[PDB]
Amino acid sequence: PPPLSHCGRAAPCEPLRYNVCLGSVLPYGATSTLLAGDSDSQEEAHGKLVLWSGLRNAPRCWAVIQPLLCAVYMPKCENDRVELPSRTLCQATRGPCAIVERERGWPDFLRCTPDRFPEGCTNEVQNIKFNSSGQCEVPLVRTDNPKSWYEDVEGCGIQCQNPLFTEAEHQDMHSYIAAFGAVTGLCTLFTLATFVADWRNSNRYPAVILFYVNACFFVGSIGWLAQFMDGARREIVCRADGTMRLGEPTSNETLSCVIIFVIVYYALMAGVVWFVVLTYAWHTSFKALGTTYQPLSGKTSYFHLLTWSLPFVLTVAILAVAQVDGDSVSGICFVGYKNYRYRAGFVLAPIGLVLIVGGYFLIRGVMTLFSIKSNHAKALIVYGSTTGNTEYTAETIARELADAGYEVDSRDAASVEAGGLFEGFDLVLLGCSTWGDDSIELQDDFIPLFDSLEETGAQGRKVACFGCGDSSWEYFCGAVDAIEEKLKNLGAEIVQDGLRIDGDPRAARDDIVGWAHDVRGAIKINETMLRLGIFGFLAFGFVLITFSCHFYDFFNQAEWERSFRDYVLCQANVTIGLPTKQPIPDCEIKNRPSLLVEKINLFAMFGTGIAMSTWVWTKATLLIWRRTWCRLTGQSDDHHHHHHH
Amino acid sequence: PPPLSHCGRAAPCEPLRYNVCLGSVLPYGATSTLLAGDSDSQEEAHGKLVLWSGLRNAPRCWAVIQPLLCAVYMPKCENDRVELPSRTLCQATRGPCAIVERERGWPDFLRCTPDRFPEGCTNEVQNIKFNSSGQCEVPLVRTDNPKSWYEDVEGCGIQCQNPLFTEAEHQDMHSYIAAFGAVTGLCTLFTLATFVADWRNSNRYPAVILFYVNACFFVGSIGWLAQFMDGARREIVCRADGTMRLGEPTSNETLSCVIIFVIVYYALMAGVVWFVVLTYAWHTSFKALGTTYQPLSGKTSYFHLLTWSLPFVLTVAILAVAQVDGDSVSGICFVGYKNYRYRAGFVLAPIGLVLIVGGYFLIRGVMTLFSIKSNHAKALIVYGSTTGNTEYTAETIARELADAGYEVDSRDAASVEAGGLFEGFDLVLLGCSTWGDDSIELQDDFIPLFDSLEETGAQGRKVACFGCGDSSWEYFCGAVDAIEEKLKNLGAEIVQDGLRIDGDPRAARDDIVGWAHDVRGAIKINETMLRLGIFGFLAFGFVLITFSCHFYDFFNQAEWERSFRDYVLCQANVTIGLPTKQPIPDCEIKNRPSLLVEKINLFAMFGTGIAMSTWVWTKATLLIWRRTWCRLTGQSDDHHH
Ligand SMILES: CN(C(=O)c1ccc([N+](=O)[O-])cc1C(F)(F)F)C1CCN(c2nnc(-c3ccnn3C)c3ccccc23)CC1
Ligand SMILES: CN(C(=O)c1ccc([N+](=O)[O-])cc1C(F)(F)F)C1CCN(c2nnc(-c3ccnn3C)c3ccccc23)CC1
Ligand SMILES: Cc1cc2nc3c(=O)[nH]c(=O)nc-3n(C[C@H](O)[C@H](O)[C@H](O)COP(=O)(O)O)c2cc1C
Ligand SMILES: Cc1cc2nc3c(=O)[nH]c(=O)nc-3n(C[C@H](O)[C@H](O)[C@H](O)COP(=O)(O)O)c2cc1C
Repeated sequence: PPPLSHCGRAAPCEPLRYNVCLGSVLPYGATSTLLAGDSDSQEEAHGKLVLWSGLRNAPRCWAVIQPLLCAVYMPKCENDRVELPSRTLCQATRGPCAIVERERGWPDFLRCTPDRFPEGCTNEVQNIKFNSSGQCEVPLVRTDNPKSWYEDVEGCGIQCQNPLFTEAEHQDMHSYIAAFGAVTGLCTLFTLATFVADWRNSNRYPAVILFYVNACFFVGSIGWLAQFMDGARREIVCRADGTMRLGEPTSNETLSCVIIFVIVYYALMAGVVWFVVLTYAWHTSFKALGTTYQPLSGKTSYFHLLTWSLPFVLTVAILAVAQVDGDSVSGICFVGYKNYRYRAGFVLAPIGLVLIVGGYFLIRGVMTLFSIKSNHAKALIVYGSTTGNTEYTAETIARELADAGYEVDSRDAASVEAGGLFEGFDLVLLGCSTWGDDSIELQDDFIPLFDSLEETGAQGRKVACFGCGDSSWEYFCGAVDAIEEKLKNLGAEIVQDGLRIDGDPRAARDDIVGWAHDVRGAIKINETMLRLGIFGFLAFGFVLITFSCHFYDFFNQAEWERSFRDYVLCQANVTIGLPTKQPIPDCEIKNRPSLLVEKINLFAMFGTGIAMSTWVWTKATLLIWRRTWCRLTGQSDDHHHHHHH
Repeated sequence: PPPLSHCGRAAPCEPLRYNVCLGSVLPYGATSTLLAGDSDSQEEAHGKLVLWSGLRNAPRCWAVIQPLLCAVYMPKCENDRVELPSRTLCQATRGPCAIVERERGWPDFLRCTPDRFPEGCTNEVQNIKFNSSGQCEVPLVRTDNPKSWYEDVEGCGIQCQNPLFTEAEHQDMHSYIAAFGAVTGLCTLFTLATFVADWRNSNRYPAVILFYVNACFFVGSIGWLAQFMDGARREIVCRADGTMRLGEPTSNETLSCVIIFVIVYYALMAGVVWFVVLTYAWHTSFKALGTTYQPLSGKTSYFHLLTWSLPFVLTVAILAVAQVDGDSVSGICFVGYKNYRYRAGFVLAPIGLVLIVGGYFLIRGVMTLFSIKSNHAKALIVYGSTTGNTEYTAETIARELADAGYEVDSRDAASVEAGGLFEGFDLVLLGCSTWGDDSIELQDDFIPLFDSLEETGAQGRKVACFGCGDSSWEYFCGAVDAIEEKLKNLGAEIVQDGLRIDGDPRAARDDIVGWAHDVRGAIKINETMLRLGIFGFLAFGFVLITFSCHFYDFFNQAEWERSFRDYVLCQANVTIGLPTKQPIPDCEIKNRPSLLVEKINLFAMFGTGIAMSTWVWTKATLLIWRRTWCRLTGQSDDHHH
């Protein structure tokens, strides 16, 4: 067909000084510099192409901009007429070459004007094959998937390995996760094993909480350790093409990322909710005996309801807003690595709420603990002393109890009536020296009390004895033996082994102080519940450190994301306008996340699991597996244990 | 020949109003009352002869005084001359008629004066035969033998049958001696037979004392039972003539009395000396229990020296002073029946001496009973307690064992190492409470000990278990069951069934005290030493009763001997010359020996032998006569090989 008048412009033809345009040979021999507005000569047109060739980086732009640049700077001129490039050739660059309008801006002669670029014209460059493809820079990787391209740079995608941290820092962090993960995995596994080895007896509701607390940290450990199997880490953190996994759940990608996300986050949130249960349980167990509250042993349908539903609602909500992001250095998929606000919302806020609710019950339980001890602070000290040594011991014991918060009433046996003497005291300390040359004779003033000791109200009373004697005599502190014996026959609860002073009690003052310290120590305020309280405050400590680390990351990640963008886009090269002074990359990370804070975070996190596994580190546990061995050997034959077997 | 002038006196002859003198006819018809100084007429002379005829009793005197009294009161007067009695007729009465000079005294005309009774004259009464011999009253008997004559009554002797006791009382006493004698004879014979039946093992010197103690009461029984042989009693208690045997040995009399005396008295004194040996042996043996030291070892020789020589010296001394007296009611010859002082000297005094010496060693032995012993008992109490109930039980058991003399070491199972833990204890008491909801689980602190219980040294150890539990739980004190099952499988000796407390031990304190008491009991002690001590005090009791009875007889026989003399001399009558002055005979016993005291004496004597024969009344004796029948039949514990 003959050429159209509007698909050509009148221009004086000049012979081509260059027989090649951006690596491809030209079929014609005459050109024009009329289409190029910035160029007047072929030498200048060639010079501009060397500046435009800076777009090799971002290849899906480079592939479409090569034909357009050859159709404008080096076009076909034949019989004093230059061919115009079609509108379709110009419009094909607008999209993938957005970076041009974003950085420099399309010049007057390269904007798709119907005057400069007419509709339905033969391009001539359509016949010419441009085999040049381009390449992506070191922090980016070529990806075909459009859902993996990084911002403006179409054709390239952000690599899987986090570019803010070196390979040395990756190896260092993975070694740290392997160490804590394995210890936490093993310790919790031992605790879950001993509980199921005594499952029918260990289901008692005050301690069964520590079983589920360990169960969460056990499942959590599996999520963090999954990355160490051969090749798993890249199946969890890298996409099929090779770019890092962002905004999961995402289409046409394996579940490996969301599976590990659920295991880590759900076990994290189920664990912190079981913490609030532990703090609540210790708090309410006191008022079960003290005032009116009744045992909570049977709230299986209420604690399991809230501990397993709240993490479920949160995990489903994260998958819905699809903010599950993968990370090579942490080796797991978690909520809010790309966008810090989601990590703050679904992690920092729930951990903050469990600290104020859980912290409230620790305060309440302690206030209950201290009010009960003040209601059990009356103590009677009755002493029988001739030369004043037991009197001195009684008075020494009295100040130690008083310094500890008791209301001490010290009385001489010579001035007391036996009838209902011990009525109204939480503790009764009876002191008497030993006399009698051939035998055991009590100090004279204590005989009337000792003979009518049945009328004192010793039955069920918490008592302890003391007394002064001399090893130089036969039957050392025989009176202490006799009083302990009559009190024990009347039904009194002997708190500790009688304090028997040899010689002068002043030269044994700290022994008296030491005994009086231990005698209050033996005054139990639920031994079974006390341990539940240490573990409550212990867990709170580690949860508070975890919250602090997430707060640091929340308060600074806005700057690190900006620093991430500025570094990758600068490393992408693609500097079209002019060439830099040296080929040097001239690119830095102004600020990045702190790996220390993350190690402190994992220490507090995994550390809770290790600390809670020590709940079953008692003598009772040794007997649990003893039964398991003894009656695994006793069950090696037929049937099992019996009444006389 | 013509009659001599000095064999006759001038007197007026008067015809005889009485033709008979003391039962004999007179050849002459004229008499005189000149020779009789107390008589003036024939009626008065006849009257005096009736008073002199009171001497029919004491016939030795009556036979010789009849001719003299007829020659003085009714003499021959012929041609105004009365015949004088010869000196020989008068001198013949002086001796056998001593009673006359002892009671009234010979009158002036009956003393042998050469003036009143000249030498060599025809008596005339020499031709006259006096057939009258006289008599001996009921407690006396006529005896030819001079030695048997009793006191002043020559011609009579005290009968064999004791006149103070009736025939009914003799039969009653002989029946009592026959009963005890036979039982004591049989019982001791069985005991002597059993020691001989197994003489090698029973010849141990703490026990063989009881063999010789029985040997004495056996020989003694033979002496008391010998009287029951047909007519043996009268050969032992009566002399050949028929009078009771007094102050023997006596000439021309059988040994039957001294033979029975030796058998009874020697066996009595050998027995009471063997008692002092028994009291000494227990005293020294019980003292030497804390060591191997054997105290009696060389004393064996010295015991036989003392026990067999002292009775011999005494028996010989009694035969020397010859105070062996026979008695019909006791039926045996013994020392001091006639004279109480010899019975007191040779019986009461030695029995008194054996009581103070023998009593001393019984006291010394009870002093050893309450003295500190060299050997004490060691006991270990290991307890496993969570709420302190088994700890309380352990301490309650401890204080009870300690009150009994044990050295109790009470330890908590939580603070002990199982390795050689029971080493050095006589008794080990393990205590443990039961725990576990579905099964039997021991108190937590006892598990380490229970699992390494093989290393404690329980093999052959005497053990007993205890523990607290609650019936409200399925397996009541299952830990007590498990511990005594493992101890029994290791070879420990379970002393008693485990003390299993239901609920609070404080409300069952005396049950714990009671169990602890019974645990000590099942520990075997020296039953032979114990038993020797009981037989020592048993024998002392009976010896003390025997002494009491001999003391009664000693303190009163002086009166009974006086009563014996007064009654016998009364029954027989003498009356030398008295019109008796209207009297009442009233001849009776004022006081006699008590037969009750004698029965109490024999009961305590024979009773000692019966009590000491019980020494061989044990289960071992049944086995001794078991082996004896088999060994003599030839066969062993089945058939001989
Ligand atoms: C997110 N991020 C980035 O580098 C990052 C990635 C992509 C973009 N972007 O724009 O595409 C931006 C960024 C930036 F701006 F740098 F944040 C860091 C990754 C590493 N790191 C960790 N964070 N949490 C945990 C941890 C503790 C307890 N539980 N968990 C889950 C953790 C555990 C171990 C080791 C490290 C951890 C800190 C944040
Ligand atoms: C002696 N006498 C006379 O009657 C007696 C005889 C003669 C004259 N006299 O003057 O010629 C005086 C008296 C008189 F004065 F009455 F005593 C009694 C005889 C009987 N009797 C006994 N005596 N001992 C024992 C006995 C106990 C333990 N061992 N034995 C040896 C004994 C045992 C059984 C039964 C009786 C016994 C008491 C004394
Ligand atoms: C007569 C006498 C008997 C004594 N008996 C004993 C005794 O059996 N055991 C003992 O340990 N001390 C015994 N002692 C020592 C006293 O117990 C000792 O001096 C004590 O410190 C007195 O204390 P007091 O002032 O309370 O009476 C005895 C002292 C005396 C002088
Ligand atoms: C969990 C439990 C289990 C028990 N099991 C038993 C048992 O099997 N048999 C038994 O007789 N008592 C059983 N008891 C009761 C104790 O044996 C009882 O209270 C005892 O007095 C404890 O004594 P202690 O102070 O020596 O430990 C059990 C008590 C508890 C609380």
